[PDB]
Amino acid sequence: MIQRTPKIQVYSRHPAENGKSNFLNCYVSGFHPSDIEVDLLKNGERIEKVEHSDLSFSKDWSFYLLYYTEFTPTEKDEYACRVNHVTLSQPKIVKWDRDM
Amino acid sequence: MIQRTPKIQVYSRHPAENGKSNFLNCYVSGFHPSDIEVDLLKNGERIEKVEHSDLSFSKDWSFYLLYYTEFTPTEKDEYACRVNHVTLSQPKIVKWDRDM
Amino acid sequence: VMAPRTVLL
Amino acid sequence: VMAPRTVLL
Amino acid sequence: SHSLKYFHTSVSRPGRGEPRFISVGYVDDTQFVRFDNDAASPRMVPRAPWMEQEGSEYWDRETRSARDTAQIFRVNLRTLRGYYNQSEAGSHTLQWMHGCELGPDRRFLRGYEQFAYDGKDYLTLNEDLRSWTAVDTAAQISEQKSNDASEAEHQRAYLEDTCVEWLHKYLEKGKETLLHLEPPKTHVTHHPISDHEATLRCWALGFYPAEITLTWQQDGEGHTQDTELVETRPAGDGTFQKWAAVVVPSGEEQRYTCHVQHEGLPEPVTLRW
Amino acid sequence: SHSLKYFHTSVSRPGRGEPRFISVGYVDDTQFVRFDNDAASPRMVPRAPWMEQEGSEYWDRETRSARDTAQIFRVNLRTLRGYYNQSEAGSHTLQWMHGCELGPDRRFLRGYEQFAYDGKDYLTLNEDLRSWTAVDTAAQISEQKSNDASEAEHQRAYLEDTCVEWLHKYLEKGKETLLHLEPPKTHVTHHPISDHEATLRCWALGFYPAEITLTWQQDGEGHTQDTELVETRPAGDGTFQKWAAVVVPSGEEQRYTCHVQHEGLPEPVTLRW
Repeated sequence: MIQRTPKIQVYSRHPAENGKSNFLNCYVSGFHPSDIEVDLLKNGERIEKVEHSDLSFSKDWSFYLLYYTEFTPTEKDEYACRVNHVTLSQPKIVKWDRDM
Repeated sequence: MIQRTPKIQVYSRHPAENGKSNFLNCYVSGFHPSDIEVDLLKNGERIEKVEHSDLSFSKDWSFYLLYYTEFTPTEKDEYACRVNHVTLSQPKIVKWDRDM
Repeated sequence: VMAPRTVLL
Repeated sequence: VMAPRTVLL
Repeated sequence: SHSLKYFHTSVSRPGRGEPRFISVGYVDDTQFVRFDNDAASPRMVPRAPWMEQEGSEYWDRETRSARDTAQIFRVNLRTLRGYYNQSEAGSHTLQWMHGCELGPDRRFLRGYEQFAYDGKDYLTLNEDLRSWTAVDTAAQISEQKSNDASEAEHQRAYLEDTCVEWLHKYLEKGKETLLHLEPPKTHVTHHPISDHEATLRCWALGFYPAEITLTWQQDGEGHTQDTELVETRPAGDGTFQKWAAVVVPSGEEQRYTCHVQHEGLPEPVTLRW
Repeated sequence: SHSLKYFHTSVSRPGRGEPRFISVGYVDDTQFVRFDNDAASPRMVPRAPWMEQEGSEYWDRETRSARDTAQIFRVNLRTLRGYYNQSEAGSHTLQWMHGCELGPDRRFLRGYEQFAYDGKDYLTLNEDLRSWTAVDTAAQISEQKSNDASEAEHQRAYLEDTCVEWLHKYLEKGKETLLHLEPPKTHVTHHPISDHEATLRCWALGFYPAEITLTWQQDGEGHTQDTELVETRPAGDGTFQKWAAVVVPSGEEQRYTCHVQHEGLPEPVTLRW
């Protein structure tokens, strides 16, 4: 049995511009096994009604998924991705940086 | 779902001759489904330690089995086969006739 | 010997 | 189209 | 003419989990091997002494085929339960049989294969051995499914090559018994019924193979105006037996004769009493 | 160069009964269909609009293949649990992937197939497409098993004919998308760190297919000394995006240029701040 830590990346569909509708994405990959918990956050609050792609994997057998929701950026609002996996000692959180 | 009543035949391996060891056979066939109960009797008593062939069937899909035991005929002792199947309203018993 | 492959109905 | 029959391990 | 044929049977058990599965093989009228998952040894075993001198590669390989098959049938079972909208509460049966036959020329003659659910013809391999045939408006799906997967292809392979090749081997390894003919011990018995009638019973014992013919004839003529006949039965020692009776008017016993045909006889035999 | 490939995944659920099973199909970088048993509607569904004009024969047929497959995997799962002496208490994964590729000549180029258990290469179809290869001592059995059943045979058939034939069809039915090249929207961003350094980030958005190249280079010579690069990611609208950054001395920005290559570009593209 082999395990692999997921690689996280939080970002928007288009370049961020306050007041303009966009899409927030949390892209997880290179992980194994498949059981995984992903959560999108708005100022600590767990955003609801979040979709995600169909499960799939790559040549090295690791999986990858895409969670995303619709959102409208603001200078005050803070967004992040909260991910939990067996390979994680504790849920990892990475917040969105509009520059990356 | 198709059902078929078994056909019974009770007989000995060799021609019966009192005091001489032989083999008693109960041959059931042309029946379906396979769940079936066969019992060899000695003066009403259910004989034990009775073997039987491996389950099998013929061109028309019906099954056939052979139950048998070792025995020694006598003018007083009476032997019979007791068979029970779903197609039977009640267990059918046919006794051995050394002439058939 | 028995056939090496059966049928998936 | 998928593969009709997979493989029996 | 010889043949190699198997008979697989699978029976579902709701409560007892995994379905019962059994396979048995035959060469002509002799069972030679078998598999049963409810046996202490859930593996392919011999049923004829002349098999015992076979390597472990054989028994292991066969045990696999058998096991895999039990699985596929387990599936096929649920699959079918689907096709017919049946509950897991009832029991059901799936049977499969296949064989290849050799002609006098000791070469391939014909082959066959067919499935049946709850004792009813379900699917069938056609004569040409390249196409299937639903035989139940339910088998329809299963038909195409197989025709797309091209299952029919290698079944033909097995039947045409493998089956034959091995059949030969078996004939050799078991010549002593397989190719040995054993003619029937004959005799007639008299059984008075009424003051005007008696019963003549023509017997035939310990013969092999099972194919045989008994016929009652009066003064040269033919007959069965009271000819009761019983289905050929097994002796239990590898040979068979069978008898034919007829009711005759007392004092006329000499008039009737029983004719017996069997490959083990140089020529037919006639009895009289 | 194009391709048609699927990715099947099966995960055992101790307690919840039947294992989770999912299949997804792709043409190049576009997912077009999929199957998931947990789903409200357990059957093959489209994932791309250009599929919607397909008959019910198609969807039904595919739904079958999928279903059958989930079954066999369920078996394979227990089978393997056996080979490894593992308990029903733990969870396990079995994955299978296969695809066929077309060359520039728009004709068969290469095909492939391979299984993997608990994230580890297990069994593999060889290049010649006529032999398997255990890639573990456990797969040893599975190897011969397959080689006797001649599974390799029709897998090759599917890959060589069926796969191709259909790939073509898909290309037509979706030419409008699968064949339209979408070049990347480019641009650079400046991010000062100290009064002495800054970060140049070369962006590339909304492109397709995913194959692409970003290269930072100084004075026309190649570079790497501070080249952070992120894995190509999906936009979520069918296109991708990617970026490459580099740290540079304030005042020396003109010495740096970002080069971008993509099939959707008539010729490479050079960006400078």
